[PDB]
Formats: sequence, structure tokens, C-alpha cells
Amino acid sequence: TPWSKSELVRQLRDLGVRSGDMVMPHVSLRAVGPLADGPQTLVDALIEAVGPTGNILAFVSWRDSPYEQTLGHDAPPAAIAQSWPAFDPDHAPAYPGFGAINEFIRTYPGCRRTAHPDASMAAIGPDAAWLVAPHEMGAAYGPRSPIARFLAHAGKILSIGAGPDAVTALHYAEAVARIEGKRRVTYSMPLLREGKRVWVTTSDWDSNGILDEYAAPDGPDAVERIARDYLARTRVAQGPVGGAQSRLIDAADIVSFGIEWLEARHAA
Ligand SMILES: CC(=O)SCCNC(=O)CCNC(=O)[C@H](O)C(C)(C)COP(=O)(O)OP(=O)(O)OC[C@H]1O[C@@H](n2cnc3c(N)ncnc32)[C@H](O)[C@@H]1OP(=O)(O)O
Repeated sequence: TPWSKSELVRQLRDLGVRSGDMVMPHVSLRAVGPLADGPQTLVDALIEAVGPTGNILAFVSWRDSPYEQTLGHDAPPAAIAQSWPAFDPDHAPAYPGFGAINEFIRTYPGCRRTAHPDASMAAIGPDAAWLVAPHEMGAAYGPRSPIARFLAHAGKILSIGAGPDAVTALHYAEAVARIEGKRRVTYSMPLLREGKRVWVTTSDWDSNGILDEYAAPDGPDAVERIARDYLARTRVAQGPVGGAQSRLIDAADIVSFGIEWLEARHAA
């Protein structure tokens, strides 16, 4: 029998979600189980849990991000630059690999979208416009990014049946950690400025592994190793959301743990 919206709200209340919270969810819909009206039931429950003054922030990215097609080039290759669609924030579908719930979040009425096509975040609430902008190329997940403002607003990370590798907020820890040999990447994104399509090439921290030893694809990255060490040492509210084992993590605490984690293992 499918979970109802009221049942999910009660579970979110037991986990510790309160009205007015700023919550960032990472969801495995298969772990949640069948819902009354599909994935929209969980979206409605999250919005009711945080209340009218609460906020939802999701890393949704973009289904058609030309990341690999422009990686390692000082400019988009000719075939990519001439035909790739421009990133239209209010019309770009989310990246499916990060969870099918994100396409329901980004299409919710009133949801805002950041202008960074590869690191695009979706936000719902009174602080959505403040979270969503600015999000310029070269500041994907570090300072001046929605994650940075999320960390400065007592944000909570809601892992619903998702693995420790999904903690997007830990990309901020990699960005500011004073360690040696941090990996950087160069790619190009097609932006939409005043209806005109503009290619922007930038360099930023490698979000697929900040260090060489964490960047192998077979393959736990620095995010997974930090999150596993954190969850093995920290008391965190845990309980069911639907059929999924869930965690409500203090974002500022796990990021401070991540900075100390990286700086303790690598010289400056
Ligand atoms: C450090 C970083 O930044 S990592 C980047 C950010 N990544 C994240 O946030 C990921 C968080 N989520 C996770 O980690 C999860 O474990 C995942 C997404 C990787 C895998 O979990 P899954 O449950 O297998 O994927 P998902 O959440 O999308 O749900 C899949 C179900 O939704 C279904 N579905 C897909 N689209 C729709 C749709 N429009 N309508 C209804 N159902 C849909 C799929 O068919 C599937 O159902 P099925 O069992 O019948 O095949």
C-alpha cells in the first residue's frame, strides 16, 4: 500500500524536520517505495514539512550539460559551439542520474533555478531567489555559490535512502581546503543572457575528485570518504521516510568536518 502525504510528513517530523528549516534532499525513489501519487507525493510532503517560511534546495544540474564535450579545451569545439542548446533555466530538465525526484522539484510552481548549467540548483521558498543567484561560472560549489549561502543559513542535508557519495555540500569543503595538488578542470557552458546565447569558458575545482587518489572512477571520491568517516563518528537523526532509511545532517557541521578531514591528510 502506497505511502500517503500525511504519513511522510509525520516521518519527516520524527526525523527532526521542523517548519522553517532549509533542507537539501538527496533521494532514492526506489528506496522510498510506491507513493500515493508518484514522486510528487514526496515533494508535497517536503514542502509541508518545512512550512511556508522554510526552503528546499536541490542540486539538479542539467540533462544536456556539455561538460564532457568541452572538458579540457580553452573553448567549445566547433561542432559543439555551433549547435548546442543554450541553458534556459526555467526550461532545462534536470540530470536524471542525480535522482528522478529533481525533475519534480524543478517543475514545482515558484521554483527557481541557478544560471550555472552544470552545477544548477533548484530552490523553493522565500529564500529561493537569494539561494539561486548569483551562480557564476568558476564558482560551482565553493564561495559565492548556492551551497555557500546554504551553509550560511543553517541548512540541513536530508539523505533519503541515498549513499554517502551524494553529499553535494561537501564540494564546498574541497573548494576551500588548504591542501596541495587540488585538481582543477576547464569546460565551457552555453549561457542565456538577455535571450542571447553566450559561451562561457571557465576553470573550477574538479567536482569528480579534488585529488588524484580520490578521482579514480572505481572509485570512491573524496565526498564519499568524508561522509562515511563523518557518519561513523557523529550522532545523526536517523529514521524512515517511506521505506528508505534516512538521515538529517547538519550541513555546516559536516562541511567543517570535511575541511578538517582534508587538511589533516594532505600538506598545504
Ligand atoms: C557529491 C555530489 O554532488 S553527487 C551529485 C548529486 N547526486 C544526488 O543527489 C543523488 C541522490 N540520490 C541517490 O544517490 C540515489 O541512490 C540514486 C538516484 C543515485 C539512485 O537511486 P534510484 O532510486 O535507483 O533512482 P531514482 O531516485 O531517480 O528513482 C528511480 C525510479 O524513479 C522512476 N521514474 C523516473 N522518472 C519518473 C517519472 N517522471 N515519473 C515517475 N517515476 C519516474 C524510475 O522509473 C524508477 O522507478 P522504477 O523502479 O520503476 O524503475
